[PDB]
Amino acid sequence: PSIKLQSSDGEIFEVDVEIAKQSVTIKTMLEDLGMPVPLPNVNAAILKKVIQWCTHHKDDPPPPEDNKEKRTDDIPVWDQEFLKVDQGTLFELILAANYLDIKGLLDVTCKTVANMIKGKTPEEIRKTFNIKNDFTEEEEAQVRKENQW
Amino acid sequence: HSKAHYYRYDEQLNLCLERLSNKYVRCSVRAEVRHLRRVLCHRLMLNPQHVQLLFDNEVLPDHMTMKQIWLSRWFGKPSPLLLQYSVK
Amino acid sequence: MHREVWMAVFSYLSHQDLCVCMRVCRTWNRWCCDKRLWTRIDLNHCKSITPLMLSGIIRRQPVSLDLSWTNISKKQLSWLINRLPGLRDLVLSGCSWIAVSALCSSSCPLLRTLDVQWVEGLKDAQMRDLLSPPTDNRPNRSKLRNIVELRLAGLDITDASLRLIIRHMPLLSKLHLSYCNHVTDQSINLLTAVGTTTRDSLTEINLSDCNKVTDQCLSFFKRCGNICHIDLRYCKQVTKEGCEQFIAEMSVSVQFGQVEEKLLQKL
Amino acid sequence: DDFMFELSDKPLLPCYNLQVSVSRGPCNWFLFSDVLKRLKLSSRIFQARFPHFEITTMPKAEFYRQVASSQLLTPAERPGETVELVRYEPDLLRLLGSEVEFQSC
Repeated sequence: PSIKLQSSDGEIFEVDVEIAKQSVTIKTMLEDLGMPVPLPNVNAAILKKVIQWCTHHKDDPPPPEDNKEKRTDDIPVWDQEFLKVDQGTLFELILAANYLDIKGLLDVTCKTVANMIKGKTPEEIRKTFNIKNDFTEEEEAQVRKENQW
Repeated sequence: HSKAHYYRYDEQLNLCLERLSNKYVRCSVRAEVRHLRRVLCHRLMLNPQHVQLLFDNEVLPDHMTMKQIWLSRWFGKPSPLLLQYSVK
Repeated sequence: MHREVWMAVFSYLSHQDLCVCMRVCRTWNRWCCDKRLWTRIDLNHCKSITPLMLSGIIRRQPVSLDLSWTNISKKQLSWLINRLPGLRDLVLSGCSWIAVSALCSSSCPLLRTLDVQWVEGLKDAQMRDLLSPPTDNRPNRSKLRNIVELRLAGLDITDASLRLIIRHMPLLSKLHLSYCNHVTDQSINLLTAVGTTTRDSLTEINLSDCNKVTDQCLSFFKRCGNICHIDLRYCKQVTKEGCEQFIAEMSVSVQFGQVEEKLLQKL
Repeated sequence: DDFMFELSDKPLLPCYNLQVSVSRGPCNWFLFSDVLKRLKLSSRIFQARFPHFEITTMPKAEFYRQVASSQLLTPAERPGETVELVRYEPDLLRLLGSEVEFQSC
């Protein structure tokens, strides 16, 4: 069986239902009726890679969640390669994962972003992310000097 | 009182340090192994990498306090607590 | 900047990284300081307690605070516990009674777990100030009402401290009395007696390395309807044979087994 | 708030952690008779020569009570009219022939 998904830019994709249910959102639409499913909140190329990721993880065992807590060293090799994209696509992947409710993809994309923060200084963060510093120098000095871990 | 909590006022215990194959030290029950290794180094002009504190030929952890060493290894025995140190 | 999306990234960051992120921009300083990201703060072996540090703790509003081996002062601890209404877990291991005495205040939050292992100067008399309730004209207002886990390892307390525990801690479940060598089997008899909240309240007890406890305390433990953890490791006067007799004389109603040595755990 | 260590090549006198007054926090003390025997000085000469040292007394039952709660002292090690005490401080330790070292935490 398959399911027709329509991007918000109109494009249509053919996906295995068991691959598509990875999105809890899509799964709960399918149950709701059935007698393309519009994804008004997802671009096409985004929806193209989300389908890719789900097809790779369609056979995963369920993830143990206790002992088990936030950690960033957990990213499978394949996901690290699939996630070598531009910063734009990366954030769009997060938003897509929230809209479609795919925690595996949401957790793995956040782990990537977090990895490009860890160990780096405020200035590098800003350079990495293009974040405009808004601190008055007294404010910026105050803050860092304001506290030490 | 604003300073009644300093280690200055803690209960004190007595140690004897013999070289693994003679010095006598008194310190707070909350002093840790690392602090006592700290003190040997100055007395011997050494670095922590080369001073180890032992009991029954086991190196003691740096964060264990004298009172835990005493109660786990010396309970019921008279002063002072006998420890060994080595130079490697 | 999508706020929820960032909070998703930030939850994977450590507290150090987050502290760095606060310096990134004027917004992240607010987001990264959200109390969701600071539920448990650990300051262990912290040399200096600056008034800037304290202020930052209040602003983060944690529910668990680990001040062990910092030798914080009674003044700084009073400041903290009066600004932190939602504090439930407080670890004061290796500190001083003079600091722990700040919990005698009436503004002390209703803690559920208190750790006072190895604090210098905490004896029977001090346990009495800490547990006895405040002034009142009538002829339980103790701030430790809601305590579930209480850790007393290494203290110079006697059975007298325990009567004061049974009286004021209805909810007590996990009790740690390790390296409390004045404790005797009579204490166990007192915790596990008919008509005491602790008899049925206790779940886990750590008597590890108490030299006056013997196999006789096992008899009292058979009275407990909810005991799951009995740690008698390193009690020189307790025998692995007496433990097997506890497993035996209890195995009708309850199935116990020693995971290792003298430690007993309901399977 | 640092650790102070007392060092010597010969065994050290015992000290006891006592609160001598409702108005003072607990601190450490020697038996005054022990400090005199090590120094080979009389009570008279000691107090005349070193007046800034603190000498105080407490009932024998109160001393034994405060000392019996320790898990470090054994029954035999527990001493026990009154008991005379001199306070534990670096100046008295150096006088007794020891060296002092201050280790930070």
